[PDB]
Amino acid sequence: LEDVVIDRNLLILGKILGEGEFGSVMEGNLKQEDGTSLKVAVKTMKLDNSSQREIEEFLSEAACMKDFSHPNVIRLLGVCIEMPKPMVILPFMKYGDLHTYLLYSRLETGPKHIPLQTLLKFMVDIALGMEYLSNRNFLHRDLAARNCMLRDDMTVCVADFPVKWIAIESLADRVYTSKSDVWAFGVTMWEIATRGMTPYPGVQNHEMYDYLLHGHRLKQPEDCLDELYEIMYSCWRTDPLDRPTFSVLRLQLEKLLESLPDV
Amino acid sequence: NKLEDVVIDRNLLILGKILGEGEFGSVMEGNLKQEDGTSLKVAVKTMKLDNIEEFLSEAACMKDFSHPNVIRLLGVCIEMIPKPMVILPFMKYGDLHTYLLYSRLETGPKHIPLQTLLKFMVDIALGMEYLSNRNFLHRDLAARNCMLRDDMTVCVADFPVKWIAIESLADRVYTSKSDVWAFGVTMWEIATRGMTPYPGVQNHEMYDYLLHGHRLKQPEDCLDELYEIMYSCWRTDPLDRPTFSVLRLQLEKLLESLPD
Ligand SMILES: CN(C)Cc1cccc(-c2c(-c3cnn(C)c3)oc3ncnc(Oc4ccc(NC(=O)c5cn(C)n(-c6ccc(F)cc6)c5=O)cc4)c23)c1
Ligand SMILES: CN(C)Cc1cccc(-c2c(-c3cnn(C)c3)oc3ncnc(Oc4ccc(NC(=O)c5cn(C)n(-c6ccc(F)cc6)c5=O)cc4)c23)c1
Repeated sequence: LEDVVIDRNLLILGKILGEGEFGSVMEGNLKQEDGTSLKVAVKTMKLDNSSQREIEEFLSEAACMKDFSHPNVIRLLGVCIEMPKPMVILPFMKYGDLHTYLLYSRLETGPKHIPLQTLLKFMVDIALGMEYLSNRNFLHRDLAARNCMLRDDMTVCVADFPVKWIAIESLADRVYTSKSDVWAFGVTMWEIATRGMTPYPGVQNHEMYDYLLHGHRLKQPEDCLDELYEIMYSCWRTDPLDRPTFSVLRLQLEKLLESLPDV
Repeated sequence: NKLEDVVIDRNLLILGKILGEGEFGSVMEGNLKQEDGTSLKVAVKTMKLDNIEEFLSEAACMKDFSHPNVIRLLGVCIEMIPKPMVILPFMKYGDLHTYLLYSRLETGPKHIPLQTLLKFMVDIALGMEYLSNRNFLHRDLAARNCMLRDDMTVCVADFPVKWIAIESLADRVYTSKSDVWAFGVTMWEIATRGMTPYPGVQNHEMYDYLLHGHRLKQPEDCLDELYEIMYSCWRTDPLDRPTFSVLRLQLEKLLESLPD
């Protein structure tokens, strides 16, 4: 390990961009190899320090996360050790998460009304990032629009900072395969096609399993294309193996998006 | 002493399944046997109070209301260990907030035209005008607390820091001008068809966000004059805010000024 470690001195921690319970995310400046300072985000992570199963998996996840390279996967820039607390350094993205962005578009003073085409490109991007991740047998386990970042070029990159995003096979059985990510991708798709509606309006959290096991699914949004909804519906098939892979979904959406005219 | 005039004997009521549940109280469907032998579908909210006279006097004055845009009180039951329960007519079309979300789905109710959305607002103002003229304080105004009568008119009912006026955040002060503020937010909920107030702004950020002069932002395809009305509800000084009677007439002009 430690090929992903940056000397603490190199990191200036600013204000908190959001506080959770097992971690906080702050803005920061990283002094790079070439003298320049990059704007970074820094997630302070609280591990179970009674053992090392959290720590040793922590460095080890970042270990191969560093070796990732994909425009639709957020880049790990490194980790810091402060004494003890670990913290993960990613490039800052002024455009924030996609979920918040979808809500902002609904405001006259916010970004322009997102055309259907851009929404599709949003989902193409996420699928590209997921295809890369699954073709390396990497399981995300928190896919949602709140976990998708907007790079400065307005492309989307997958990240990982929720019962309504969890696949029915994962709620009763404790399991998570790539097909489970695919299910969350369907909800993420629906979260995007609705421009930020909470999944399953009128259904409570504790009723999710009963709702899903009786065979009910997320509902076609008011003006969602029929082809687009059948793609997202295939993500929720009762049996994990009957669902498509991210590679297959990525090309369905690419084909659907190119069927539409421009902007 | 007119408690009785409001109370309904327990044996006239049959409790069904849950419509919704809260820690303070849960709501169940019900059948109420009436004066004329017919049974009416009712909602039944059960209230738990630590060891009531107050409760039994709210229902008293609350029964004395009659506005078509206010939900009506049919009676009260007391079941035994006190277990008070409040009986209101059942409305199959549910709450306005959930209904707004349903409009956005193909299978749910058709896309609500701006004029109908305006009527939803007009209806709520009519119910607030009635209640404020009686010098009642709602204190929980929000699209979730508005019911859809079977005639698709809206009534005001009473089952949230983003619906609380800035003067009521600082103090525990609350006046009808505070409800005017929540009505503005409710107007915004309806204009947005169920969005959560202040996207990207956190519950704890709110008082600071409001104290710096920021307000809920104009929805994308919402009329400039409709937004002027809901903005006036958010003025820093409660006295500069309009009354529910003024708001009610503002909305009515806007609706009539629009084509049909
Ligand atoms: C929702 N909003 C309102 C609140 C909010 C809350 C928090 C941050 C941001 C935010 C903003 C931002 C705020 N306002 N605005 C206008 C923009 O900008 C940003 N730019 C970049 N990142 C940001 O937050 C992130 C922090 C961490 C990660 N982390 C990952 O993706 C990981 C993948 N892995 C494998 N690991 C890992 C896990 C275990 C290990 F051991 C090792 C690595 C990871 O840690 C991703 C994003 C932000 C916004
Ligand atoms: C998302 N969904 C599930 C949310 C939801 C949740 C629960 C019920 C309903 C629901 C449904 C319905 C349709 N579909 N589904 C699926 C459900 O239909 C309904 N019809 C009628 N009411 C309903 O809920 C109400 C119950 C009580 C009151 N209460 C009042 O209005 C009071 C005014 N006052 C002064 N007092 C008071 C206060 C103190 C006192 F001491 C005395 C009196 C009051 O108690 C208002 C509404 C429903 C919808």
